[PDB]
Amino acid sequence: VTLKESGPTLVKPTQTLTLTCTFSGFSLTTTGEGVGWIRQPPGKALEFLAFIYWNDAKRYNPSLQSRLTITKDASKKQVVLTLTNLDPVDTATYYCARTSGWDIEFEYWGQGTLVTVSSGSASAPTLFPLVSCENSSPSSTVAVGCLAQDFLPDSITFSWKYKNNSDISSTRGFPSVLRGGKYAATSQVLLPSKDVMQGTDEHVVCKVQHPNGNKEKDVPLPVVI
Amino acid sequence: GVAEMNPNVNVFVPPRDGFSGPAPRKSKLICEATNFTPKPITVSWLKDGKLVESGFTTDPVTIETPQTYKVISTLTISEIDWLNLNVYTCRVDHRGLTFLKNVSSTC
Amino acid sequence: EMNPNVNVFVPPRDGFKSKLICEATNFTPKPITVSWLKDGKLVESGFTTDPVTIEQTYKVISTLTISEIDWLNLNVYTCRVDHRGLTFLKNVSSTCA
Amino acid sequence: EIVLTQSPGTLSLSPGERATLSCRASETVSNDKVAWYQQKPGQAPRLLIYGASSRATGIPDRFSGSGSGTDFTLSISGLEPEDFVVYYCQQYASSPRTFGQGTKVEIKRTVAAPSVFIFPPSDEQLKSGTASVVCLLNNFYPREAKVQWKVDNALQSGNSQESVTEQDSKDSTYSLSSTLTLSKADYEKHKVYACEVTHQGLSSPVTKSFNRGEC
Ligand SMILES: *[C@@H]1O[C@H](CO)[C@@H](O[C@@H]2O[C@H](CO)[C@@H](O)[C@H](O)[C@H]2NC(C)=O)[C@H](O)[C@H]1NC(C)=O
Repeated sequence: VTLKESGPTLVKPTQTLTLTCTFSGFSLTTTGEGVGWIRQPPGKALEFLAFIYWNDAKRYNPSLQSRLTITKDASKKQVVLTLTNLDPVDTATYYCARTSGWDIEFEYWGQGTLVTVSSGSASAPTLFPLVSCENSSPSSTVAVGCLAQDFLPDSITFSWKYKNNSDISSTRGFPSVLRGGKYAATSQVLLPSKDVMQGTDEHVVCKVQHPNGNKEKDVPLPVVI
Repeated sequence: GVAEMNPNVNVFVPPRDGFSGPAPRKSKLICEATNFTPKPITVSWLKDGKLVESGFTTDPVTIETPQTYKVISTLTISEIDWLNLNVYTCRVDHRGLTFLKNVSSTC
Repeated sequence: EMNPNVNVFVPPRDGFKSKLICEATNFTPKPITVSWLKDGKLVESGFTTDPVTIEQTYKVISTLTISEIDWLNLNVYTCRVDHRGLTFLKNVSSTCA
Repeated sequence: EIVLTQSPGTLSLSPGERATLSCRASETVSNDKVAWYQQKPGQAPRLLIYGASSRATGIPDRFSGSGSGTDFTLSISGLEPEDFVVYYCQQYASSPRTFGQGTKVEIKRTVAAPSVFIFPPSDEQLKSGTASVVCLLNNFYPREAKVQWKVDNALQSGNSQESVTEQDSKDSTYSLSSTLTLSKADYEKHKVYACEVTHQGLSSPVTKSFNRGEC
């Protein structure tokens, strides 16, 4: 038993949102079996939208009543969800699950899909150099970052390389935050002080793999020694 | 992680009565760079065009507003070589720049 | 208990202000006092003493600031080293001057 | 409408010990139809116990449920590193059903002093009319920390979102980033920008600042 979701990755506010939950391996004929939709905004808990039982029996949440519609098609074996009056605060990932009886609720879960609701467009990410202004305290090591801004949807992976195309293990990834209708995130990397006072390489390259452009800006190191 | 200045080369030599100990007498030569930035610097000794690869000890660079550093190096020399009017040159390499200073016993 | 060696370095014969370095090596214990003299007169300013380092033997270096004109005027400079109640005085002068 | 509140929000446990999760309901639940769910960030939630007393297929027997009425407790014996995830309690006797806030469990560790770094906005970014000043905190514990922005002795408020990373898999520490957003014209009217970091393991607050034009 498995479930698969599908739908648009970008929808404008005050529009119609449609999602499809693809399941295969069972039929909604026996009693107790049902399908429900659960969403969870980032940093928040699960939210119950609606649940539909057999014999075309559907249930809706009073907090969201007269705003959602549940339709099922036995021919294609997939439930259709329609969302109207889209709001940026309602952005979340939607999941569907199957209930195998009256007591075993949501035994199998799918994978879900991120549906971003922003008035803006999927523009290319913008990189900005970051120069450390720390002074009078070298400490153990120093940090240098890379400001990936103006990206949508939030799907970015960071890799750090030296001038000679080396490999760096940073693993420092900060989550994105919605600011002014756009997602903003920052990525940093930790490097030993001894390596800085050595090779003549005075700059490193910041690389981001986003499906809107392959730009890569470089941050020049100030060098301390 | 303000300014860059070219290193200054200074060479110290023993006086006429600066040799002591059992014959042959030996002395030391001091080459120091001050008020130089960045920190890295290469110190080498040349004797009549021949590189010196032994008998020398260079102290670690220590801190003496632009940051400043100092470096002290000591090379052991023989009295006989000094009396032969040999020329000692201190080689300083700094950011790809080479500075040479020539000293001798001649007035 | 070994008497420290006293050596004073002079500027090059063919030109370079400058500095005077007096080095005491192969002495024990580590504490030691180094001073400077000018024509038999006590020096009150213009001299600094670097921290004693480990070469068991120790090494101490002192720096005295002098002017170009006064050095070649046959002025007498003496490095005074006091160790284990013994005082060592070394007189140096420019060979070409 | 059944309101479910879970407390405490964050708890620090050690591997091998026992962890107790509390689930509070606003009213009695018919037939004690309360279930527990396990959710890991990135992946999808998975069901563990249905009906608060019967486990499901593929669930270890170390998870035990007890209680009835309006008080429910989840006991887990033999805590594992992979079990440090968020857990939610949910009841299916409401129709429509409701979900709780959820509780997060973290690995207990010693207090480590954080590192504070501030990056002035780049010249290229200033040409776009927007200036972004960042304040980075790394290797601190516990997750609770206060970050305040002070510019020209004036405390800022209502202009900081605040982003915090998850617990490190190999270091068990936490990191967070604070971004300062202000107009380009307002940026030229201020000289010194500083973010204050307060930590439990620091005797006195450490403040870092920079001078405009020197960076
Ligand atoms: C690229 O250049 C860097 C110089 O910053 C090289 O790093 C040095 O080489 C060793 C061996 O790989 C590294 O482990 C050290 O970080 C650096 N050495 C010292 C003494 O700090 C790096 O190796 C170069 N890349 C390649 C593939 O050679």
